[PDB]
Amino acid sequence: EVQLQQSGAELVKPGASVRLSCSASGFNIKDTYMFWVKQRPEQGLDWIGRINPANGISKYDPRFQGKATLTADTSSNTAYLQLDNLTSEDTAVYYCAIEKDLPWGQGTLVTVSVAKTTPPSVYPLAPGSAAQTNSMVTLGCLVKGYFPEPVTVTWNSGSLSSGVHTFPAVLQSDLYTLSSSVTVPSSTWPSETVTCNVAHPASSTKVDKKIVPRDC
Amino acid sequence: QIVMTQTPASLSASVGETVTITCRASGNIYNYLAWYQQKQGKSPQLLVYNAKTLVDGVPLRFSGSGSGTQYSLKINSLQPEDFGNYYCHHFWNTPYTFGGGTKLEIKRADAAPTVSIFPPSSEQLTSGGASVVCFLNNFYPKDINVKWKIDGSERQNGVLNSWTDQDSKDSTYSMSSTLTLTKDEYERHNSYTCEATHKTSTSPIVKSFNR
Repeated sequence: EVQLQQSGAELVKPGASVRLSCSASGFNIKDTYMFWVKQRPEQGLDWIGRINPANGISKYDPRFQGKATLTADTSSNTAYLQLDNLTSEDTAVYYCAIEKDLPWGQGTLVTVSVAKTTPPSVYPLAPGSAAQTNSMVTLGCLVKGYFPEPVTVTWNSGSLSSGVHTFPAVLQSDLYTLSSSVTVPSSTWPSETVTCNVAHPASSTKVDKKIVPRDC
Repeated sequence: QIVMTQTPASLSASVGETVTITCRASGNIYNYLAWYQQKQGKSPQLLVYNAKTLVDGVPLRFSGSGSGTQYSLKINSLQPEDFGNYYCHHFWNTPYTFGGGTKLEIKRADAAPTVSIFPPSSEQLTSGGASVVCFLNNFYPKDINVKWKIDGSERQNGVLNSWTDQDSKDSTYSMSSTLTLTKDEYERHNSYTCEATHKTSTSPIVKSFNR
């Protein structure tokens, strides 16, 4: 197929520099104009600058002139973006795109912080033995104490789709906390096995916790 | 450069309605404009380029127009999956700037929060922490208030609240409230109460466990 693949998430001390990569599969970079878009968390889209990889000439927005540098090499067909003297103000998702009819890249997350990586701790949320002999039951999972972003929660290995809500993470002393709920009918629980599965890539940690009834 | 000025900032409309999002370029851009929809957590999707050309694979309900400095997105017969942000982007000259956006929520009939509360996991109690959680799933509108009444007494210390975005099919919301105490304190109190007050009933939804 034809699509841009951007690089992985980054964790950097401030003042540090990064070099993000955007690959063109099934089409040639040299025939298009490529641009990069920045997006602060919860905020909107800022254009960083565009580039025509052929002649190597790039046009920036003055706000990024001394922070960003777009460079394109037609050989490996990869476009790049280098950020300098990182600061909290640069922690955001970066997008790669072509000036034509093609979907942009999935974007890259760059988290600038002194905080070291820390795997989450997932605690399973089982109810306190109350009348659960009613149509549908609501199970829960509370993932907390991890940094940086993002974690992933799925239910019963992605098979349980309908009824799940993973609420957005939130900082605390530089640590996140997130949680996910699922509504399985009363019958399936626990006549079947419902389990909360969470993957935090930044620490090569995955954790499975079996939602099981509370005792005595 | 040419500054895109977008309006309105926040918008609420129902299924079946016709909406219009307008973008006004400071300077003339001779139809060098494009519209996007950014759904939470996904890359901005292009809807229409060169002011009026609709992209292939995008519904006929999305009509684009404008001339000179005025341009506007038009959504005839709104559908539930139309919620998100819409950015009008210019590219007449450099720098190609983006408009401030439009948070488009979907008007739907009111619905009450179906709530549930969970005591702290056996596992957590040993770490020296206790998190009492409560999920108020599926309500509309978003305004809603829950108060943690510990032993019949209100506590507002160490409570984390989070909310999701409008569902794709039904347009509702969900919220998760978390009161985090130290193992010690959790052990010296009995009833824990997550009480929620919505706009669909006058008598507050209460869910609590005694421990």
